[PDB]
Amino acid sequence: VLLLDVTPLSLGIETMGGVMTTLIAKNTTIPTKHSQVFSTAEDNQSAVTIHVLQGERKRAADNKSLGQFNLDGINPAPRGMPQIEVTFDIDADGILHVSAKDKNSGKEQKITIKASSGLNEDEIQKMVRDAEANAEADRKFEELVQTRNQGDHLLHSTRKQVEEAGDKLPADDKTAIESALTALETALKGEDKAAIEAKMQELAQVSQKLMEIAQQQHA
Amino acid sequence: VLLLDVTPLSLGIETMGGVMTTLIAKNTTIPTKHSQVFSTAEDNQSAVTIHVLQGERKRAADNKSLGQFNLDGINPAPRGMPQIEVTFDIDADGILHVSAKDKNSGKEQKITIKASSGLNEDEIQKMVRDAEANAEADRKFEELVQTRNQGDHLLHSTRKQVEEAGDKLPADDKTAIESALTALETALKGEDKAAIEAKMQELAQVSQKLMEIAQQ
Amino acid sequence: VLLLDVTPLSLGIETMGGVMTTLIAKNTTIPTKHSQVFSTAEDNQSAVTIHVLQGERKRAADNKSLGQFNLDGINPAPRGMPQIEVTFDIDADGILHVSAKDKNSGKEQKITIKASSGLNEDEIQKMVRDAEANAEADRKFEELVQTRNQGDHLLHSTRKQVEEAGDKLPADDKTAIESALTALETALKGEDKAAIEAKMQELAQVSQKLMEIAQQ
Amino acid sequence: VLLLDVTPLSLGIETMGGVMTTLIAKNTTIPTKHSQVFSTAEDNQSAVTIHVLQGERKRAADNKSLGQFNLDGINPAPRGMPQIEVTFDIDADGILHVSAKDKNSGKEQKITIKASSGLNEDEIQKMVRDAEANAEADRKFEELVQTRNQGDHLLHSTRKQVEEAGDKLPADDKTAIESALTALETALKGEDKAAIEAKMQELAQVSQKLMEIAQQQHA
Amino acid sequence: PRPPQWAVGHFM
Amino acid sequence: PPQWAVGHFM
Amino acid sequence: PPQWAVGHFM
Amino acid sequence: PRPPQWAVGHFM
Repeated sequence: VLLLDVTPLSLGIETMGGVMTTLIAKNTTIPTKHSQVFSTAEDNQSAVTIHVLQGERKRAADNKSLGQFNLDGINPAPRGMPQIEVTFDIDADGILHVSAKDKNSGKEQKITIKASSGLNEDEIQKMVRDAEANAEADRKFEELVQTRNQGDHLLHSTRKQVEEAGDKLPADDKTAIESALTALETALKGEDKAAIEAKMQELAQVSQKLMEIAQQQHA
Repeated sequence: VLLLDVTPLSLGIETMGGVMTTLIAKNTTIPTKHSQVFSTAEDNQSAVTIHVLQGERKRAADNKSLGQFNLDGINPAPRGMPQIEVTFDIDADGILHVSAKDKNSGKEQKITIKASSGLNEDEIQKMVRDAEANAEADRKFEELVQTRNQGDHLLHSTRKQVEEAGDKLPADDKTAIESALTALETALKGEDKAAIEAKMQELAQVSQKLMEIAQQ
Repeated sequence: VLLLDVTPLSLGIETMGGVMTTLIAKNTTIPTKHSQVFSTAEDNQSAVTIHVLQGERKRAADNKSLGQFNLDGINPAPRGMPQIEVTFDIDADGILHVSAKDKNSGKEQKITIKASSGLNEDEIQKMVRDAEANAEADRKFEELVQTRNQGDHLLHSTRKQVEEAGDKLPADDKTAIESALTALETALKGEDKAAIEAKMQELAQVSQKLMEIAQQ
Repeated sequence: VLLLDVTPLSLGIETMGGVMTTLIAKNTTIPTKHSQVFSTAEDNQSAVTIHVLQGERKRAADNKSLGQFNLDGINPAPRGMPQIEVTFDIDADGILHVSAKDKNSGKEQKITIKASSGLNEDEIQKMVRDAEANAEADRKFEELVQTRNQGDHLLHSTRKQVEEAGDKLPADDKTAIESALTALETALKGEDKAAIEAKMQELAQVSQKLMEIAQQQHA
Repeated sequence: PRPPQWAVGHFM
Repeated sequence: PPQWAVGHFM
Repeated sequence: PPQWAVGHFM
Repeated sequence: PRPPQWAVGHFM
């Protein structure tokens, strides 16, 4: 063969914090297919929005939106627990099929995106150049979002454990833990990554006894 | 400047499932410094081994070991709650300093790795060629490890939710969930991504009552 | 657009010494079109063979032949004076049209090459790996061919300068230069870059009088 | 080894028309050594200037000049005929030694360039970006210079052959050839590549008989 | 950086 | 068997 | 032996 | 684009 069909730009979805998560890497030979299991961002979330992106930037807002669709009827469960398999499938004709399937409810939804969607060759070159020129600022964005997501998990799971420990947690500890949770929740609302890390570390440092109690419960 | 000091190969650590996780990318200019927070792989683990790797392969075993050290004193917590900060620092002389610090306990341990450690030039070129030739198999291993680690988390969070629900969970459900938990555990020990997925899905299907109970 | 049509491998022609010369680089978006002017390799040559190649190796023999055609009718001229314009044109359907045109005579010849010609995907990957693994040997072949072609030009321009100087060149010099010309010719038939260089240098050393005579 | 010494930018010399010709490619592991034989640009040129360049651009003026030196005493000869071997040699300490040796006169000259010369890491990144952004305009420059150099050779060698043919060249041919040479020499002084090609083609088209006569002479 | 209603997170 | 593995911080 | 090779335009 | 006095050309 003298030529191959290949993807000029990465293809993926928007994930928690406004990030583009890639499912098909730039320069993949098509036909190609790829699935990845994702989940909900909140407790008891009953739907997910699949927002399909083309491009090389880390902020989903700086990529090219191809379309979106919702999958409904996800049964009540803690955040991160439902199993939503998302599949990108690009055929020999450059048509992209994107689907989401809830492995538990059996529900599925899908869309079809035309070969002619997304950026033209000029916009493709500009997007590559732009990603290169903002590589630092994109990397800092992605890392603030990861830190925020790790801090959010630490916060809600530490709340969950306070609740389970009940009066087994001594008064002074509950106080120090409440103080640290408040400072942490305030930091997660800012855009200062070192501050979030400082506050997560502070929560870690006053949680020793809470964690011992979780050990006793589940052990 | 007419020359730069650059890493010819990625440098990183072994992580859960036996995979290499990069902390300094291939072709970084030195001096350089990079930190990333990692954690325990099991509930109440009191120590981690930091195993320092050089190379472009996904399986830790296919890379060059540059050495390892332990960090202990880690206080009891659920899996992935302790904050273990791993720093790779290569100074202007090409000496790699690896340390780990437990942000809780404040304990810290390090090792220094000579500039001449690791693969020679011929070996670097074979490493880059082997990584290219096994790109697909390496991706599949990595995906297998990711799925497994996901099932492992599903397994333990489900176990703790059964413990917490206690006698609120009906007898039929305690037994079904436990049977699906054991099946998922057996699958995680294998190397079939799809069979792990089917077992994570079967566990979900019998865990419905558990999820409502958990919600309160 | 979600996909682009790109060449997975360089496309080009064989040139003097048996080397591949690229006209469309690896990873070019198609449709595309590229022309370059080439010429004869010998005085008074009346025809060239355009030998169309696909691949990343320097030796024509290690690439994939996609076919060949001749262009004749070339009128007498010194080596490298005729202007033979070679155009590679891949249309939106992936069909490669190769033509050559003699800008003098105005004669032109072409061939069409199907989109499915050349190496399959597995073969492309082996071609890219073989080219990486033999990068040094390929560079040395190419340098050898360059030096040879330089000696070949030195050889013939010196021969024509002896012919033009005629009886102005002393008898001692006619014989020395001819002896060094034959030694250089014998060397060009070998494969030692350094021995070709030594013979080009020995010829220079006996060609001093010739160079003053040429200057008038 | 955990690190290697490598060249951040290409290293080479200025060649005919103001072009940078690379002798050591970007990202070569040092120590490294490379020679290439070059020559004079004019008939009877008695020296060459070696002008040492760092960078990725095609116009020598847009690269970083590292130094220069002259090699003298090249014996009289036609342009392109003398054999001047130029060697770039960068040792384990990042010191670049550049030399030029005349294979015929035996004369040699050299300079030493410090490891700390040339662009800093920031300027290195800018140079890479700049080469990328002007890739089209650099490629067009390099190709105009190649065309000009091919046309210059065609012109001077066609003059040389007119002279050798003397009265064996018929009057009408000498006229058509003189016309074509004049138009060609004028085109080579402009920056219009298609015009140079047009005029070289025109010279080719009226030179049939001149070339037949060169064939008879040297055959 | 404005959240959508039903964001997609990481399967744990 | 004791665990020494390093996992990801959640 | 006749020459078919393509060389460079000078 | 201004020539130097003694330019370096291609060995033919």
